[PDB]
Amino acid sequence: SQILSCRETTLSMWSQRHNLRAAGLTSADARLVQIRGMLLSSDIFRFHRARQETLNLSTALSDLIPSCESLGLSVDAAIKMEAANALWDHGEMISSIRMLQAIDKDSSLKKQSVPLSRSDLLSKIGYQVSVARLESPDAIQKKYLEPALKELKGKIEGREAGQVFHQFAVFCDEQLQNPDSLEDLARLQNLKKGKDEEVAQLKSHLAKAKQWQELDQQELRRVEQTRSEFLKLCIENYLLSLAASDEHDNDALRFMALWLEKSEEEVANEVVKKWINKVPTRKFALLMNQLSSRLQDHNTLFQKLLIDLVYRICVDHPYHGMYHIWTGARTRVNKDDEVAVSRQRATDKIAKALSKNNKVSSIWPAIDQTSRVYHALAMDRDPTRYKSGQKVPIKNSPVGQNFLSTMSNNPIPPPTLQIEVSANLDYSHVPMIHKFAPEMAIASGVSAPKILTAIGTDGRKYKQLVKGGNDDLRQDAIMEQVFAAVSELLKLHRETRQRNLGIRTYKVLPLTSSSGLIEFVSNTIPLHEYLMPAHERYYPKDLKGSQCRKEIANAQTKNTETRIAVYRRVTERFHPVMRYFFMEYFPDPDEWFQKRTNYTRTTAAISMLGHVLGLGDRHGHNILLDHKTGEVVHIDLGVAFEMGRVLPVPELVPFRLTRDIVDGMGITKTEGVFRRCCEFTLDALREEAASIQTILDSLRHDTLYQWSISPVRMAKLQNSEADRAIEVVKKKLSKTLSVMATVNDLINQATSVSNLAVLYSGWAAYA
Ligand SMILES: Nc1ncnc2c1ncn2[C@@H]1O[C@H](COP(=O)(O)OP(=O)(O)OP(O)(O)=S)[C@@H](O)[C@H]1O
Ligand SMILES: [Mg+2]
Repeated sequence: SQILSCRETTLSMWSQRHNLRAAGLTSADARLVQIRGMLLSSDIFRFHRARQETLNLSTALSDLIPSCESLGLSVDAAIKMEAANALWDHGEMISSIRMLQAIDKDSSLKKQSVPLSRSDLLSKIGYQVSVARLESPDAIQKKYLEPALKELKGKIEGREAGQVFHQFAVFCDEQLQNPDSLEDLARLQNLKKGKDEEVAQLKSHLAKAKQWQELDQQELRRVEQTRSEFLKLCIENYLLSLAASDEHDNDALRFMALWLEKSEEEVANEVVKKWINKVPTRKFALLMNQLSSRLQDHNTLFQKLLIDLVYRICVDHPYHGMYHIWTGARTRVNKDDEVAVSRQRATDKIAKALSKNNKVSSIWPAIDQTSRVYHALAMDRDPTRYKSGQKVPIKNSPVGQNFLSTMSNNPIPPPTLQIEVSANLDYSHVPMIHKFAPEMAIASGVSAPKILTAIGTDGRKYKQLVKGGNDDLRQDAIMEQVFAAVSELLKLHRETRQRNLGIRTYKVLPLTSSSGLIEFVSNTIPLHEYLMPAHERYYPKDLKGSQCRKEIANAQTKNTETRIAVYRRVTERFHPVMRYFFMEYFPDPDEWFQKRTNYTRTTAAISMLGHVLGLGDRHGHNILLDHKTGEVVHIDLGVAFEMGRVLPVPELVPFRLTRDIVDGMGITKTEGVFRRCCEFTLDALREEAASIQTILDSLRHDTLYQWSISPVRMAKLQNSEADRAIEVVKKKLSKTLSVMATVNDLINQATSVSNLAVLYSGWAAYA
């Protein structure tokens, strides 16, 4: 505000003082720059939601119109549009609409400086008239949206056309999913059914009955034809908006859901056939879990479009599609006939075509051979050759030496390195695997997870878990992708973006239905592995972690009164020590404070986002403490959507807020940074409930995502389902209660002793 106010004084004084200016700078030039600077200062002030400063600017701009008309300037339209924006941002919807309509009626938007296209004005009126319900959605399309597309004059590229096409597609989409229109179609459908049943009873009575029946049919044809036109315009404009600009890129997720719902309706497939080849494939690159799950060999038109799109994605962005094709052709999910012929065979045909073309031919074989040795190394468990906790050189097994040789002959980027999508299609700047460190660690389990290290070409170390056995990493990979998408939504609001509220991601890469390649997050330490030694180092007279766990597990088959009494007796001899994490890794006070502040913000963000998505299984081994930045990282995100309160001893807390987590906050225990960041996160989440619905809808058309926790993992954890889950998520984002009251309720039930006392003992709540 300080810089922008001083810049306003500067530009006005310079426009007033004629003797200070240079020779060839007339007063029209100084005025025009001044106006442009004011317009620039109004966009910035609108983002910050500073109402009084947009009001000041738009008033001071409107006062410059008389002086500007005498200098020979035509700046009425842009200045009146700035006034209309100030009105609309203060709540005057009708006054803003009337003002924009006046600009459009009597003004010459062509012959005037500070240009103003007529199609962005028309679409602006159309949007504001739809929000205010000022006209029926059949006149909005006839007066404002179709004239806009006609003013584009055949231009189908740029941000102007991008705005117009997204405007029109969102409009038509909104007209399809209309509760009134769906009720009317249902009413006409029941009418048709009942009248046909009545005609079936009787077979001038029949004559009039069948005349009424025919008129019902004509009405129903009219309604369905209206809905079909809306569908064509919706899909076509979504595709044209993706091909024009990059402002609207979650239109790829919405087009994809809309197209997989109408896979049979041949009119959608014709429109998609016509317009699909103009979208850059970098828009669909992150949707390969949903695209490769619908692959089938059926010879329809939907499949001839879907296979060609998947093929082009894997050719343009191979490190984003190749592993999905390999997994699809090397993961025999079952020998039984449960459609996977079509999925498993079609992926095999794409793989065969990939190893035939010139762009990707030094890349597919590399990924082929390397994945084969990674999977072989994963599956190889020997209790003698691999002892849990040791550090074995990977040259003594035959698997290890075949792995080393194969990886030396075939250079690829590290499989667990997160590669950003390249608009120019250049993946040469990506570090390849140079060599492997000679040894590999081993963790405790049955099928020993082995931690490899890879030294890349740029000289960095990429550690990896090579996880084998009887787990499902596709659950964890899908949920990691959903959490990353929602955290990307948080960047669009001023309060969460000012605080960098978001989550830390990692990379899960499923190779087969029994193995995968997890990224070992660089310089973290599990929360339980810090807290259990620290509790005995700082309080040598307290109980140990194992004595608390056993004491809590013994009273697991008793009445809630005895469980709560045992829990109070434990935690009276167990004091939190999480505050020492910030005093021994960061002894400098101005680093200590920034690290402690980052921990609170990263904890608050994942607490609210993990409540909205039902995230469970938040014990100490799934939470990592990054001791370079202080932030927390949540891994193992597969038990979501409330699958955790179905377990034998349910997890009935919204998130993890035990006494340690809270102790690592400070001396204002949960008030202050934690409570304010919970409220900013939850406030920005329930203003993006449409986008979160889109993301979960894309999840609904994923054949392979399981919405219940299979007893295999349910026994590994404690020693329509889509419609219910998405409905619960949708009612956690309801604006009925305020954010302050919602957060107060969550923090009450997350720290309650009667809730923490009846949790599973492996969920270390005493800690
Ligand atoms: N991506 C990762 N980055 C860093 N550390 C990880 C990562 N994945 C797992 N770990 C840690 O490495 C170990 C992996 O163990 P897991 O098999 O996930 O669970 P566990 O603690 O070994 O036993 P359970 O089944 O979780 S009770 C734990 O100490 C985790 O904290
Ligand atoms: Mg784990």
